[PDB]
This record gives sequence, structure tokens and C-alpha cells, in this order.
Amino acid sequence: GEKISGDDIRNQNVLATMAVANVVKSSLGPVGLDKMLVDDIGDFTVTNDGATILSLLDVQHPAGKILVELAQQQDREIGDGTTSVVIIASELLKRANELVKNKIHPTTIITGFRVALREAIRFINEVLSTSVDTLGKETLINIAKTSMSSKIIGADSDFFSNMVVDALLAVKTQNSKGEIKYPVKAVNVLKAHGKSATESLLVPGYALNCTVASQAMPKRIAGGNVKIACLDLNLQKARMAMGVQIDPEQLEQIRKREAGIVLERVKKIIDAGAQVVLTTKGIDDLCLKEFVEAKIMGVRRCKKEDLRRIARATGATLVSSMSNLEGEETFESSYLGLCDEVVQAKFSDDECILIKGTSKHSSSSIILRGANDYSLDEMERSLHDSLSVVKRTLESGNVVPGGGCVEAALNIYLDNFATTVGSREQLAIAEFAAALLIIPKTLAVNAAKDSSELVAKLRSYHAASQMAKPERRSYRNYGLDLIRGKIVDEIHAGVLEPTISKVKSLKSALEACVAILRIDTMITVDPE
Amino acid sequence: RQAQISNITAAKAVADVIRTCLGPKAMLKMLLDPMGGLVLTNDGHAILREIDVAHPAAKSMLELSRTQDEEVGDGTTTVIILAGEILAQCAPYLIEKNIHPVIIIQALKKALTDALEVIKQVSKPVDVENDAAMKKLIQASIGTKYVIHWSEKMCELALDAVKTVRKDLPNFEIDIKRYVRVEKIPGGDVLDSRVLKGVLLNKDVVHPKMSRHIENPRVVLLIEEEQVQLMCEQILAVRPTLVITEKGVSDLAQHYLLKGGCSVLRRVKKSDNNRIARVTGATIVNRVEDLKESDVGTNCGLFKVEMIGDEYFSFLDNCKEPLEGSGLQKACTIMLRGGSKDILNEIDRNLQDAMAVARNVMLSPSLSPGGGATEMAVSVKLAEKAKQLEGIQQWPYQAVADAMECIPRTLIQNAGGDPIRLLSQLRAKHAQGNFTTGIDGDKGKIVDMVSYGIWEPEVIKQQSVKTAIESACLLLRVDDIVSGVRK
Amino acid sequence: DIRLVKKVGGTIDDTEMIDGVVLTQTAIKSAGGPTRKEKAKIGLIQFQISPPKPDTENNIIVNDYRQMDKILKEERAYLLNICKKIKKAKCNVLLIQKSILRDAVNDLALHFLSKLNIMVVKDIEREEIEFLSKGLGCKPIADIELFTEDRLGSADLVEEIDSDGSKIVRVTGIRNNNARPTVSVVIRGANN
Repeated sequence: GEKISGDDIRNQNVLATMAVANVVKSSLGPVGLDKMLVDDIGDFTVTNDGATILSLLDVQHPAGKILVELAQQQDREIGDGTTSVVIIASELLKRANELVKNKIHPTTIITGFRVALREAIRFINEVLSTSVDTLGKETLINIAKTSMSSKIIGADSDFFSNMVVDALLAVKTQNSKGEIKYPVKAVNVLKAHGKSATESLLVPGYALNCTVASQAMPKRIAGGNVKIACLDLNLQKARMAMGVQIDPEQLEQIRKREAGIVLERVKKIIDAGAQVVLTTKGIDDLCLKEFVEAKIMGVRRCKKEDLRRIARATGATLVSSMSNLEGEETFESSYLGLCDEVVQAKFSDDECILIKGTSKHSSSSIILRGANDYSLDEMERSLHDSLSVVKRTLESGNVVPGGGCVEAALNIYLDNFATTVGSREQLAIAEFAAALLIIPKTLAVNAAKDSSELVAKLRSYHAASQMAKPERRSYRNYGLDLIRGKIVDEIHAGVLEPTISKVKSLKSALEACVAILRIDTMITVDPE
Repeated sequence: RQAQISNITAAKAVADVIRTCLGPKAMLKMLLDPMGGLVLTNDGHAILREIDVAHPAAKSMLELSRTQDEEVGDGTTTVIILAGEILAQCAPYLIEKNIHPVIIIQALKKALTDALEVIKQVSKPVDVENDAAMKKLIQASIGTKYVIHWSEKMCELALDAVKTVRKDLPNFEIDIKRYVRVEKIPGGDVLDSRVLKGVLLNKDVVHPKMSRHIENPRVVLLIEEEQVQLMCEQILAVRPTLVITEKGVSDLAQHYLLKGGCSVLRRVKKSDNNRIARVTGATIVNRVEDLKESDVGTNCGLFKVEMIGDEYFSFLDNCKEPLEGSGLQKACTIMLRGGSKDILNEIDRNLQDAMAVARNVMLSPSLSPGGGATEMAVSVKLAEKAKQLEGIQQWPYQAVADAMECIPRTLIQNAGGDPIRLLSQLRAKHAQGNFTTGIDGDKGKIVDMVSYGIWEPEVIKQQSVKTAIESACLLLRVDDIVSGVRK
Repeated sequence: DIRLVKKVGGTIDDTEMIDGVVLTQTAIKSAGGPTRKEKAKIGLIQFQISPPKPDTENNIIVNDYRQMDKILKEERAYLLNICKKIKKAKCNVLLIQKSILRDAVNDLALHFLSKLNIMVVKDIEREEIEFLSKGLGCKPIADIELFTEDRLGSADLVEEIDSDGSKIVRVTGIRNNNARPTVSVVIRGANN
């Protein structure tokens, strides 16, 4: 096949990863903007999230797939703020080419980065923020204003700050052998066209979007102890045998006997007492009329994935077929659960059943209304990502100031750390410290400002903090303001990011650059 | 500027396509579809959905017109240009100021709040039940079509529809207009158009001997010789006068059902069976043996015969509902016999939009000057706040005032008047005398909209402009475009 | 005798060698009624649970409309009688081999085992059965006739570990100690 050796492979790999990296760098920070991708198949999605973009983008050189899998790993760890994460490891490949031209061995480049990140853990612990730390009224609102950054939803921060915080307070459950944590991904987000974000509704529980099949069925159910039954059994004319096949009156009696049993199967649901029943596959008006006389609210054309979270939250047993230990078809009363309050509310020219007070599994749903689908495409993935930051905030109270405070601070620790190790690895620490400073410099590029003027002033304030151990405060200060271009403490601005998000960002970025540095050559076999 | 040119030029040519769709002087444009036919109309809602453009960024704006029609239901007459008009004055920005669009977002938000205050300043209440102003208000939105000849008769059908099939649950007029059926019959005149309480069908009778007429109808919605005969006896057990099935009708069922004195129809779509079930009160029958006495017809006065010179059609006469309220679901229809397919397709678009506009009239009883006077009235205060602002944001903020002046300018170019002296007189008259001064729909004069008789609701002005401004930020928030992704 | 388990997610620091039987494949999860299995017998099923479908031509003459549902009742009774002897033997853990070959399984087997609180797993390779039979010591069950309590094994507790969305079955303890035990380790990594 085609095999090339030498620097030609590493040069084409860095230039390929840097070209696709500079495309997603325009979304860095609150001033970032979304971009459009042309799939040529008729589908398009406008978003700043690198997890989806790198998955959709066709990777030319096989070395580019390493950064694609890096974005997939961030989803399993954090999943939010991908604009500020995946672009960090992209700058390590640019300065690596100058080190390859030198006599430094590739493993020495790797070893220099290994001791840099291993020691950087203590560097983060010095600027580390405790659980209380700053004012932290609810401690969520201060973080909620940070999640509004990196996205275009920051103009709605007067609302979304209260939306995400007040909704996730009821998600607390006891699982993992007495561990208190929020079951992320169990929150259902709904979208509605028209008006603005101020019309969103907070549901302390599960909310399913659907209506009744027949308009004559009662649409209102009030009171407590509301039982729900999820029935996935398909009600339709039964097919024939294996192909052995078989008086048309006795032949028509097959449908008469089957539909007669189907009516009896619904009568067994009547004796259960559940107020809401669900049906997956569609039915005719014969079986629909029986649901009207059953005095039970039914729903058809149901998605299977929506009913799986119902049986989990409520606790009722999902019944795909009606059977018992005997040959009798019925529905036992032990398959139904209980809920504190269940009511169906009318929202945005539609109605949805609000299931609240789930005893088995507690969760919450957020029903949001917005302009249209294209305007909510960015607002969808952004809110799904913000659920992880709030989780990591109350799971571990460790947070760090954002806006380039960490990258500007780590440079000072590595300046004294470079002279500590010395020998040949001192140059690797200098290149690693300068590579971390590129991210805050590109932050002002998207804002059309001067980054070097701010970095020179910001680093001087972090230096006066480290140079004086005993410290009132005539020196210590931090924070960077993009709008006014000034240095102010982030306690007033309210920008703080969880520590676990930044630690795992640099932890995964270490092995990302090493995977490229370990490639001596690349060979491609022609397909059959 | 590499990816910004593709986004600007995507919606730049769209403005010239729909420029002829505004005002009573609106014209048409011939378009050749890929299917091999032709589409000639002045309505862009069907054009923007069926048009194929090379830049997918413009395809995102093609759905903005559909979103405005689903949420609001108006704007195809005028505001349809406003959706793509905002990007026209945004061109001398990136190539001149070289500033990120984020500044425009703060400029449009301040201009949106000031625009809502100007509309509220000229807002006036009007009685929705009084047919005085509502007669000219309905004709104002539909007066841009070929219906101008019959607009006197076309307004009678739209005025009586909003007071009959709407009702209410209490919240406004809220109801569903999709269940209301409008029958379109080509050929003849609209003088025979009446308000009918029952469903009409275009399918003929399967048997020659069956006579067509009914007094008190019974509607049923559905070896081999004796088996079907026994099936017909089960159908005739309730003695129905009408039999309707979605499938075909065999020749054997024609003779057996003839003994019962009923009419049999074939090739009836499920969309008609859903309306017949509600109007006639019968229940759609799947299994034939399920027919019972609960399927008898209800509130059907008389049955007649309407036949074209070619084939036979089903026609049900008018009736009423004995009272001796529940406006969520209503059963009724409006029969429309059109002269030609050109005007017939326009009336269906007008009648559905007139009921959609009159809906918003009764949702927000407040009323504002229409016909292009409001856009020039806002530009007086919108440009006045720009001089009072005196800041960096003034440039994108004052550029919005041009977008408000270009909306009536499109009507000027379509009418053929001189926009120079006309718009210069409007800006001077609005800032002094009153905001009621506007452009005449024909002569293009300084006559006020109060005496001229054209008005537009406040909700039509507020929601359409607010949606267009928020939708214009779509491409403004797109900093780059990537081609050849190959998902 | 040493099997390497490949699971996506986690770090190498989370890699730990399990002292007992481990299952890489999960259950059907549709019913998912029981959340845990402890002090229950772990069986090995070399056959499959399906309505009878011989390889030759099968012609079932149906002379009555009641015989149709009667055939359905026979299929429900014949497949449940196998589970009745399993419930009589107090075996809540069943291991079925690869189900995509011929017989597979019906949708009614879930409600039968969920009512009896018996966990079932399928899509197991034939070579994996030989590996699991050495460490667990359970005699495989090739049919309901040979099925008995002496062939079935036992375990103290069976816990299903769920990490990063990937679920894995872990068996703690071994009842009958044989002369050919087996061990396994679960490799945790970021990517393949």
C-alpha cells in the first residue's frame, strides 16, 4: 500500500487537526457564535457543540479521529463547555513541531508533559475554591450564570438562572448504596414555539407530551393517588399461522372472538382503577369506543422510550402482554404505582400530563417555550449540557474561576517549576506553559479586543498573589472582564466553573497529544 | 469575510423574488418547478416551501415563513418581505464596521422595545362584534388578490364564518379551524355559494337504479353471493338510507343493497369520513357486524342533487341544530363554487387567512393604523431615539430605521409612484401632524388611513415585527459555514 | 482460564480482577423488574425457549376458531411448564446461548420469569459456556428432562455494576469448588 515515513506524517497530521480546530475556535467564550455544516444529504444542524460537529465532520487523515473520540469522552465525563475544552489539546500539536525538529526525544516531550500535569494537580489545589468560599446565596445561581456563557442564551440569563436551579432541586434520590446524587439524563426537556423563554414551565416531576385520541374523552383528572398503567400490547387483527393457514361466518368469528377478548382485556383494566392508561400501537374506533366507556384516560401512538422512564419514576410495572401464572388473561392490582399529585395542564395550544411526587424514582422535567425549532436547536443541546454542571457542582463543591483565570495562573507556577526540573525538560515546560496561554489569547480574538494587554496585567495580579505568602490585600486580585476589558474579581461578575470539569479537561488532553507524538508512520491499505 | 458572503448572498436574492407579493398592487412571478410543471402565484408560502436554492442558509429562512403562519397565521400579504428585509440593511456592516454581530443583538433589542411603544401609542380599541369596521377590515387583508371583484360577496362568507363556527370555550375565540371544511367547485359563479351544515362528496353512485333524494337520512360509514347478501342484511337491519365505504363496491352489493332503498358511495378518503362522522353523528364502523342503532343520522334537514355536466356529486342541503356553547368542536362547512382555478385557489388562501386574521383581531381587540402608516410612524421615533442615543450602537440602531422605511417603499415601487417626495413628506407629516398619514393603495397620496378605511390589528404589528427581528438574528449568529461534511 | 473483559469508560485505575463469574452481556432489560439477585441458583441453559418449530415441514390443521387461541394457550403452557420446574428448583439466574441462530425467544417469556423473579440472559457464545462452567462448576442443562437441582450451582450474591452507562454482571462466591477454577478481570479504559 501507500506508506510514508519521516516528518511528512507528523506535519500532515498537525496541519489537518489545526485546520479543523480553527473552525471551532470561533465559538470560544460568551462572545462565540454558532456555525452551519453542509452535509450534502439535506440535513443541517447549527450548533457550537464540538461533540456533534466532530462526529458529523468527515475525517480525512485517520489521525484526526483521535480528537473526535476525545469529544465523545467529554460527554461521558462532563459534556458541557466543549468549546473551552477540546481546543486546549489542539494547541499542543502546533508547538510540538518545533520540538520534533530539535534533538529532544519524543518520549522526553511526553515525559515533560507527564510531570507537568501531575504537578499541575497541586497547582489547581492552590487556587482551588471550597464549597462555601464566596457568597454563594444558593450557590447554584452563581454557577447558573456561568452556564449561560459559551452559548448564545446569555441574554435570557434573567430567566434560565431560576429555571435550571429550581427544577433540579427535586431530582435528589437515594441510590448507589446510600449515595446522594442527581440522576442526570432522566430530565425530559420539551420545546414549544412562540413567545419567548419567559413562558417556560417548571414541572417537579415527569411530563409527557400527548393528548387523548377521542375528543369526547375527559381531558381533566384531579386528586391524589392517581394510578397509571403502561400497556405496550398491540391491539390489531391477528395474523395467520406459520403458513399452514386453515363457512366464512366461522372464519369471521376469528375476528369476532379476538375482538371480543380485546374488549374483555380492557374490562380487566377497568377493575384496576388506574386513571391513565397508555397504548403503543394505533387502534380503530372499535377499541377506542371501549376506552370512552372505561372512564380512563388513554393515549395512542406512544414512544417506547417515553414509557420506560414512566415505569422507572412512578414504579408501576410495565405490561407488554396480559398474562398470569394460569391461562387466564387479566391485570393484577400489584402492577400499579402511586403518585402524590398528577394533573394535566394546557400549555402552548396543547396539553401534557404532569406526573409529580414519584415515590419510586424522583426526577423533574423542564417544559420550555421558544421562538422556533431553528432557534431552539442551540438552546436544546445547551440546556442538556448545563444539567451536568449543576450535578458536578453539588456533587463536589470544588470550583475554579473562569475566563482565563486558570490558564493565566498556571503559567506562574510552571515558571518556577521549569527551573526546578531543569535539564532538557525545562524547554518542554516552557512550551507547555505558553501553549496553555493561547486559549485565553484566542478568547479576545472572538471579542475583537487586545488579549496581550489583559494577559500582561492579569498575570501581574496573579504574580503579586504568589510572590507574597503572608499577603490586608494590597495585591491579590483576579478575574477578566470581556465587555469592559478590565480586571475585576469574578465574585461580583459571577463566573465560576467546576474544578472537576477543568481537571478532566487537562487530564484527557494529555493522552490526546501523546497519541499523535507516538505515530512514527501511517500506512493505508486500499479497500477491496 | 470568507463564510459571511455566502450567508449574505443567500437571502439577498430572496427579497427580489417576494418583492412583488406585497400590497394591493402585488404582482406574480412564473416559476418552473423540478417536477416539470409550473407554479404561478402571488403567495410566497407555497413558493418558499417548493423553491430550491443552492445555499442551505437560505433554506433555514424558508421555514421562518411557515413558522409565522403556524404561530400567528398572517404576514403572507406584507410581513413576508419583512422576514428577509432586515438582512438588506445589515450588509453595510461587516464589510464596513468589521464588528461582531453581538452588537446588533443589543441594538435590535433596544429597537424592539421602542417599536412596541410606538405601536401602543397609535393603538385604538375597536368593537369586534360590530360589522361596521370588521367588514372593511376583512377586505383590507384580502383586497390584494383577484377577489376584488367579488370582495363584496367574499367578505360576507368570511364575516359570517367567524361568528358561527368559532364560538368559544373564558379564553377569547380559541378553537381549531382545521376541522372546518371548505368545498371548492370549479366552474360557474360564486352566487350559488351557501353556508351548508353537512358534508359534500365528489364521488358518484355505484348503482344506476338508486334514486338520489332523502328525507331523514341514516348514515353508515364503512358462496360469495350468499355471504355478501347476509352482510347486506346486517347493514340493512337498521334500514339506512346511505352507505359509505372507503374501499370499492362490488356489483353483487349493488343489487342486495338496492332492496333497502339506500345510496352507496365508493372511494371515500378517511379525511371525509372523519368529518361525516362528526356532522352526521354516526360512528365510523370498522367491523361490519358492529353496526347498531347508535349510528343513525342527526340534524340533517334535506338531501339534494348537485351534478356537473360530466359526473354526479353528493350534495346535502342546509339544516340547523335544535337548542330547546361547546365551541371547542364545531361541525359545519362553507360551499364555494369557483369560476376558475386561478381565483378559486386564492379564495381558499384568503378565507383561511381571513379567519386567521379575524382570529387575531378578536384575540387583541386593539387596532393600529395599517396600509404602511405604522412602519413610517415607528421610523420617526426609531430615528429620533438614534440621535438621542449618540453612542457606538447608533450605527446598527439607526440602520433599522431604513428597514422600516423600505416596507412601504416596496408598495411604492409596485404601484409606480415616486418614493422620494412621498416618503420625505410622510416623515415630515408624521413628526408634526399625526401618525395616521399613509400611502394610498392606488393613487399613492398623503391621505390618512382614518378616512381611507384600512387598519391592522396591534397583535399583527407587534408579533410579526418581533418574530422577524428575532428570526433575523439566525444568520447573524452564524459566524462560519462548512461545505462537504458528508454526514 | 484468564479472560479479559473489554468495557468502555473509566480509567485503568478502576481495573479490578473479579474473584467470581462475570457476564459481559446484559439481560433484555425490557421488564427489568428485579434489581438484584442474592442467594439464588445460577443455571446454564444450552437449549433455547421457543414454541416448537422443527426443521422439517410443519402443518397444523385448525378445524375450529377456538383452536387458534388454544394453540396460543398451549404455547404459553408448554413454555411455562419449563419455568415451573425452574421455579421449583429455586433458580433465579438463567444463562441462554446465542439466540440469533434458530429458535430465539418469544415475547411472553419475560412476563413468566418476571412474575417468578428469575433473571435471564441470552446471546452467550458456545466457547463462553465452557469457560464459565469451569469456574462456576454448574453442570449445563441441555433440556428440561435432565434439569434438576444437583446440576444447578449456587452463589452468595450477584451484583450488577453500572458505571458510565455500561452494566456488567458480577457473581460473588462459589458453591461447589472444583479442580479447574477460572478468573477474569474487567479492563476499564477511555476508548477501545
